[PDB]
Amino acid sequence: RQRDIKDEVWDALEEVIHGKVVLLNRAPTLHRLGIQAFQPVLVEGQSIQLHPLVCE
Amino acid sequence: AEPGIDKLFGMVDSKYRLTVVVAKRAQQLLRHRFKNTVLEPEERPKMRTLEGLYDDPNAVTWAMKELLTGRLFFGENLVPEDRLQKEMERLY
Amino acid sequence: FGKRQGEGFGVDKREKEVLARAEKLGLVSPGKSPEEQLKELFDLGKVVLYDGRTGEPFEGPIVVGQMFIMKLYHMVEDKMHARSTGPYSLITQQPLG
Amino acid sequence: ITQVRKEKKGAGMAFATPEEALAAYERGEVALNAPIVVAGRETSVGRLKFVFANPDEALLAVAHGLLDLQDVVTVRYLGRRLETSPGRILFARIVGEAVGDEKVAQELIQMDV
Amino acid sequence: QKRKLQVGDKLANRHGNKGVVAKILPVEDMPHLPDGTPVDVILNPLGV
Amino acid sequence: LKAPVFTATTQGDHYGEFVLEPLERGFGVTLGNPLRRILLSSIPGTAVTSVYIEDVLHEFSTIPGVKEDVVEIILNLKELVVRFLDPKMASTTLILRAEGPKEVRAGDFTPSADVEIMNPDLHIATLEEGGKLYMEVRVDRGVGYVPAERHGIKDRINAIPVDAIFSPVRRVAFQVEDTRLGQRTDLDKLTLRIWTDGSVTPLEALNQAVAILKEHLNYFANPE
Amino acid sequence: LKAPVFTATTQGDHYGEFVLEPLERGFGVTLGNPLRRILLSSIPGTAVTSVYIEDVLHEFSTIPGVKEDVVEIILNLKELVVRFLDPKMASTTLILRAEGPKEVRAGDFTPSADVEIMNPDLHIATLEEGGKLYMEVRVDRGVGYVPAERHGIKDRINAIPVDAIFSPVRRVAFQVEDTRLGQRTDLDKLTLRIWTDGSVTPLEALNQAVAILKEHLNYF
Amino acid sequence: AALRDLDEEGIVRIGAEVKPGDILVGRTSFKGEQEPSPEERLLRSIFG
Repeated sequence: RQRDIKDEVWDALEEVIHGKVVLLNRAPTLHRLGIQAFQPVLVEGQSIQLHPLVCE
Repeated sequence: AEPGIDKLFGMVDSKYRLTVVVAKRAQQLLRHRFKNTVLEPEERPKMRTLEGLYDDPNAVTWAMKELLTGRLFFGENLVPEDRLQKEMERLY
Repeated sequence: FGKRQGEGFGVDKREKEVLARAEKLGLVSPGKSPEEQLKELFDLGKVVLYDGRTGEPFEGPIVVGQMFIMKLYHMVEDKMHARSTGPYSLITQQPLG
Repeated sequence: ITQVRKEKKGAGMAFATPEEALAAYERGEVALNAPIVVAGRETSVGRLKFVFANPDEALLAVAHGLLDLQDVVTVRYLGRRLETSPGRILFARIVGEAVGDEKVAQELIQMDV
Repeated sequence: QKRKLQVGDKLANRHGNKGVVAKILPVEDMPHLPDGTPVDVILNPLGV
Repeated sequence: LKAPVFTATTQGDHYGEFVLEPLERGFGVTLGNPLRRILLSSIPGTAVTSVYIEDVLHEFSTIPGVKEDVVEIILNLKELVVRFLDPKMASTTLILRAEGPKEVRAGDFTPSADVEIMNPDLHIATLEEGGKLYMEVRVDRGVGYVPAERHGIKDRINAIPVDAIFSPVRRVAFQVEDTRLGQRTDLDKLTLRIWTDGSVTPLEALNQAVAILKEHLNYFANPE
Repeated sequence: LKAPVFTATTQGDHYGEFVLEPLERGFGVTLGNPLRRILLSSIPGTAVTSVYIEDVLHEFSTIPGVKEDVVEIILNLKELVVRFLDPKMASTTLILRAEGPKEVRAGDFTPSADVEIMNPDLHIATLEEGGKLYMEVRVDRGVGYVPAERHGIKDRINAIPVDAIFSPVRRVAFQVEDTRLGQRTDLDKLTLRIWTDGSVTPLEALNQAVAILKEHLNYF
Repeated sequence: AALRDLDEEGIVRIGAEVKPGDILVGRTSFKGEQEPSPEERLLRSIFG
């Protein structure tokens, strides 16, 4: 129940993260570019950020 | 991109064939006992995160970087796919 | 401009300087002291302005003006569905449960 | 950070800095065409250096209420006497710092446009 | 649910300009009008 | 020259333009612009945090003989500030025998001292015959912004949390002249104008601000 | 925790790259950005200011047996920088009767000592045959930048006045990246690279920039 | 306590803050779909 974990846990998830990577698709899709996939890191709050160019 | 990535793609016969090798000398690597890679001193990558450090549990990157020590070959060598475990005792 | 001119100041290095380019830029007419010029800038363009970052000025007759902001329905906390195995549906034997 | 800028102010004349150059800095004329023997008005500020780690002046020149980073036009110094302004030399530097030794940048890049 | 406005919701005006919150700023930053008043909202050109 | 002159036209408890006349063609903003950051950003300000009512269950819920509506209420309570004499005081409570028809506003709460309410009028309610309102508001002192996360628990029940605002100051800027004497007419004449103050006199704000823009501005000396 | 961590990479005499890790969504530039404006601006620096070579008449004129032409000379002389040993020496002069057909440089100057010239090599001038090049060159100490407005009179006539770059610095910027380590990812990572030197190691620049950044607030 | 305090008697009093997974209207249902487990029994008592 969202027992506001935070404490050191977060300080760990980045051992699942760290180095590894994930994807990223789009609706619709008419280019293999359509996925790419980036490594990860994390700021705050919901909604996911992405680097410009890819935008195109 | 990938650390040294440029020294990869070409130093092979073609893209995939590379990536391939990599993800093998990974599980086989770390996943078959962390202490296995060719690297010796500190050239072994680390993760100086928060306050403490440690070898990135993301094995996958060792291999990438492991392909930078003359050691290790790749190709139709030693047909005993099983015997790849012949070492599975010498490294326990 | 009134307030400030009767409150404390009227034309400052920063607030002034810009006006420089304002000319070279192809805007302000080389006229009276920084008053007149600083004006015009107003009218259409917007008064000086600086930057809470470095603190410098924003070299250019920036634009400003209360307008209108709506914030439609498509929020986020409502348009999001993250998960793992979670679903696992039957008959379909594919996620959705 | 480019687009020349030629705001055009005139086309008086000069005899190599004594007059015009010196005088003119009171009004009339500026980063225009002019002439002292074969040059325009890329002068006043020499800003030099060597193929080291800083033409110094340039960036440091505008650093103060001096030159206008936007293509104002001073005389650069990197491989050899450069016309360009910091409104362009900078370009290199960054794209340079990327790979190393602006040397390369030079070729590749287009600065004469 | 007393909603709010975190980081993602759509803003848009009356002439066509769909928002998409970027990274709300903590006062200090912003465009400080010569008389303190910072610019509550931006909306860089280009796009539409 | 050498040492500049610090001026100080403190009206009294709010606003207090400050001057640093003999400066150079470089510390213009270098000096104060950063300050402003410090000010707004972080300072021991104060504000509410936890309220309550009686016949009221929760925020998004109405009140009889009260046109306001809870929401409304706090949304008026929010901008109410106060001052606390002594540093011991961590944060106190406030009450209010709001009764029967009247106008109802701030200073009509507990006549306690030790904590003065620099806000008078501050239209709080408006009841007309539905007399009843006795409430339990908990004021706090912090630094920043902290909404629905820090529930000023207290009564623990219908005790509605609030959106802490803290921050003592609001609206601050400064101009920069062009000649405070010396020679080089290019000198700079600093002039900040700390517009307003919750409880802390314009002054303090400065010192306060400084102290910090300095303290943290220290570690620079020990490498690694 | 509460107290940040002040790193230091120091690669020697120039360049340093410093780091303040633990920060806060606020003091990103609020601490650092203003520093630069105290580095470049002020600081006890030093550089040339007035040179003169007989046989010369002007800055944009030419010199026999010397490919490098006046302009060129100074344009190389500018970048030269030296240290004075005892704060009672306003500025001093340099000299360099020099070679007929060799590769002149800096050191070749007057073997004096109080002031040392960090910069050996430093091209200076080629001069096949046309041996002749004894030259007066006044070196100064100052603060920021001052070009053709200071003069460095001295010899008066023909004594060409040069741009004064006396800032022991050059081209400095920084960074700022939102991390989390503590907890709120939004936290900022400093990073200031004092890309430079002109005698003073990167380091000193800092504590010599901060002693002042501190100094003025005092006045309050 | 996660229950009995807030919910209680099924319905949960008005003016209660709720977060993910928080029971809204707890319920029962007799139901016996997957009867007794093996080792699990080694627990149903182990703790009692």
